[PDB]
Amino acid sequence: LRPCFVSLIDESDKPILIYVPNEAENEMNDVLKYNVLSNISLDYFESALVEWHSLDSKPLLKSIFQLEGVSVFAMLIKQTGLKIVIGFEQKSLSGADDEFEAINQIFETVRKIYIRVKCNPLLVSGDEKSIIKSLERKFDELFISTEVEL
Amino acid sequence: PFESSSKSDESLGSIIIEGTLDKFQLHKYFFIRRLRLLKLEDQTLTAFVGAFQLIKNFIESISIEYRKSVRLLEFKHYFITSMLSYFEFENVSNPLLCEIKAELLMLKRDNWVQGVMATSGYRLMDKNYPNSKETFVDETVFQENFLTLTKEILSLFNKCEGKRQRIVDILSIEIGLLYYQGKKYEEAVSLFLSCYEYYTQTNWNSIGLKILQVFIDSLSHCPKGESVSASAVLTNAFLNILKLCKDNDSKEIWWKKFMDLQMKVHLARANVSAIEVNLKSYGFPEDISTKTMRLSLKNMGGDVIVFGASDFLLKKGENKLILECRDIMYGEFSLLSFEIIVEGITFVKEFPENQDEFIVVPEIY
Repeated sequence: LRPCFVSLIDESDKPILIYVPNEAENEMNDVLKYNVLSNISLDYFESALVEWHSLDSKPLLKSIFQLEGVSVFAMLIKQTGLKIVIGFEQKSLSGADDEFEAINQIFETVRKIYIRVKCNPLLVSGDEKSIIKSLERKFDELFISTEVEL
Repeated sequence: PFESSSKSDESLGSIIIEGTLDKFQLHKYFFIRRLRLLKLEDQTLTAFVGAFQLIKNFIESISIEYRKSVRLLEFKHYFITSMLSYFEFENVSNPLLCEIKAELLMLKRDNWVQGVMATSGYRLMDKNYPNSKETFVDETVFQENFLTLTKEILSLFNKCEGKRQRIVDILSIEIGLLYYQGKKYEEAVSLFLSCYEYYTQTNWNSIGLKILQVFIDSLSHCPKGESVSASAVLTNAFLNILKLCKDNDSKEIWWKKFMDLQMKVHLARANVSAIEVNLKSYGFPEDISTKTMRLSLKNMGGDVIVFGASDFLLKKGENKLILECRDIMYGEFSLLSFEIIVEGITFVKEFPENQDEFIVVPEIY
């Protein structure tokens, strides 16, 4: 219900943003664990004969992993070479299938948010700086800041 | 007379859908072990990943209530007896170190068991655990001894597979705590700390920004292509590119020249802080070529010694400069005082030869 990071990598194996929620206002330096978890999943693209992909129609939620306190996976659409991944904290984890398809559909919501901000020509040549802040500014309300809506 | 694996998966799903019992998933574990012994000599390992998912669901069944060694010790004990993934099939010329990956994940589970359950022996410098009895590590120095023996035997044994470059490109690049847990001068462990730290600089940053933070303490108070005096300056003075904060924490901006303040030999650099852009080159007084150059500024200090160059189609002309430019702001009018003209700018003089900028360590561009 809350991701522990958000990571974005394009097709050249360059990480676009390894975003971690709440690194200010709360605990630091586990971001140093978070990006190397992302790099473990980056060179753990396909290894030791474990295949995540068998359906080529829509890229669904692929194989779950669990490593040293988090629960990560991958969702390779194979469309424009986008390789985005999401982990979850294993502490608060219920392990159901509506949870599993729920994180599948919120993976498609963050896919929607990236493909919306990918083609916003209100500012042009937004490719290096404050595109990142803008997409972080669109990240940080879809999973949190629901506390005052009621 | 037989039925295929689809009936096995559907019978496993139907045995999962059968409910209301009060066992510790022994009805699932029976069919999981039967599918495991049906899934051994296939040379496939995908059903071994399904067995790993069965181990993950068993870990979630133990992790429904497991905390503070009241039942966290029970979950770690159930995983240590669930190390029969390592103790069922273990053979050479197998399907490429899937047992080594499973033993690496089980070693992470045992490190979490020893790293968890209160106690101490912080052999990870990250505290993976989070808020809330095999006895393998009976001392804190023995906790480092029994785990660095574990994390070096299981490091390159997973590299015996097809070439993944996955764990030992990162975890054997994570040998910072292998000797700099407390021992300062890591000259013995200098094979990956201050030798090939650029493999995350050439990759995405802020991983190497802490790897280089402990790749200077092997030379901050330690003496004596492993021969240098201050020639480890690409990690010391050219670490300002990954140092995003310079105006704050300028000890990454003081020690770039304070290492050279008692220097003495040259090297190369990218000049990726101060960019340089050309302009309209004009004419000047007698035998003065005098090109026009604009230079950016992101580094702090000044008083350079530099020249520009422009090769012709045969030989370099090296259209020089005043070499006292003292670059403080962006796009400033660099003088580029140039003599020894190669035939009056003969139009094959294409500006390909670089514009270096030396402050006893050269910066080609």
